[PDB]
Amino acid sequence: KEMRILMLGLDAAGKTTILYKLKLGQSVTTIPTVGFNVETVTYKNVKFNVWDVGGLDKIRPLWRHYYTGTQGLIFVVDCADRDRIDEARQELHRIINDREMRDAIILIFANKQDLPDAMKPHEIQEKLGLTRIRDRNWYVQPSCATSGDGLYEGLTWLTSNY
Amino acid sequence: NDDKLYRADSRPPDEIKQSGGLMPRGQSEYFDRGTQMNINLYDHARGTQFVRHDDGYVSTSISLRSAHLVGQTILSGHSTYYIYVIATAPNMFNVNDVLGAYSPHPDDQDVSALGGIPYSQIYGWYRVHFGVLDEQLHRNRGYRDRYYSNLDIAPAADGYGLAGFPPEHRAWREEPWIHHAPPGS
Ligand SMILES: Nc1nc2c(ncn2[C@@H]2O[C@H](COP(=O)(O)OP(=O)(O)OP(=O)(O)O)[C@@H](O)[C@H]2O)c(=O)[nH]1
Ligand SMILES: [Mg+2]
Ligand code: NA
Repeated sequence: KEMRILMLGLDAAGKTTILYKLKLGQSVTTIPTVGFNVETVTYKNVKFNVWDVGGLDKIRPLWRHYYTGTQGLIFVVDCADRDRIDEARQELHRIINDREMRDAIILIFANKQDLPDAMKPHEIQEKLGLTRIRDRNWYVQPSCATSGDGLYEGLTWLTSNY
Repeated sequence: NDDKLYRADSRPPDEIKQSGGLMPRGQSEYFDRGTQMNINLYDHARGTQFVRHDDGYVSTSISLRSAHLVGQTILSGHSTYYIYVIATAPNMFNVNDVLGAYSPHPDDQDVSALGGIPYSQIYGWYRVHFGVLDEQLHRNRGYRDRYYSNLDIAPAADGYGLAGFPPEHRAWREEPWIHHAPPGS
């Protein structure tokens, strides 16, 4: 059972930190991804082929070229960053409304919960404007990519829907 | 489609495996000095005689003869170097199609990978010893075709925003770059 995961989100969201937390079991020092990172992570008898593409505004047009055959979307969000939460909403809805991301289940990592001023999942859900999305299988999972909190909870939901 | 790109490089496969793939010059610069990588395709194509130390691209060739040419020109003096056979992925751009007329060195026919090339994308490697290339291809057991067989290089259209001409270059005044031109250009 191989599930193709596409992990997207704005820069500094913690995507690569999550990828290699799952892959290596440890949070590593990262570099702003301008290209892509791809790793296969196994969990509960499900080979997660996870794609991590960079979230800098300039290379976001490249996201679209990774849509084909994507069975799951992981949108990572920085919850301490309220300046770009609106920017995160627009991009999320730009991804999921694409022709080739129609059938994708959507896991949202409300990342960076360890930070004190971070927004809670019930605020992130609203601020990401997916409160009235009943059409799509989504779920917002609070997480801390550096500690690993919430990651395998999110994958458990992903597994149950695949 | 599943065509391939070729890159001449003086780093042996064991070093490339430990690196995680063919990474850009700016990556090791970032972790050492904190210098943010330069994703301006124009700066990448220009260079400065060698590659820039903050460069965030990895150059490739379209053919084996061209990659060999890079090896016998740019890697001249090196006793041993490798020509890495690479699969196409959407972080790669055709330089001459992105920079158009203003491509600094069109004879390179360079296809540059933004952010470097993972190890799973490297099909294999030839070995060039003393200019001689008489050894057959060594297959990479780490290569993952399933990843890239259905992925092509990025269209020039997507690359225009990453051209990175100087703010006052005449290319930002013209098609098609004007559509991605930074304020004032
Ligand atoms: N406090 C805190 N920091 C985090 C968390 N997750 C990631 N970070 C940090 O935030 C920074 C950005 O992490 P990245 O994984 O590089 O973010 P990214 O989404 O890959 O960024 P791009 O490659 O540009 O798209 C890093 O310094 C991480 O250590 C978290 O859960 N809590
Ligand atoms: Mg990253
Ligand atoms: Na390909």
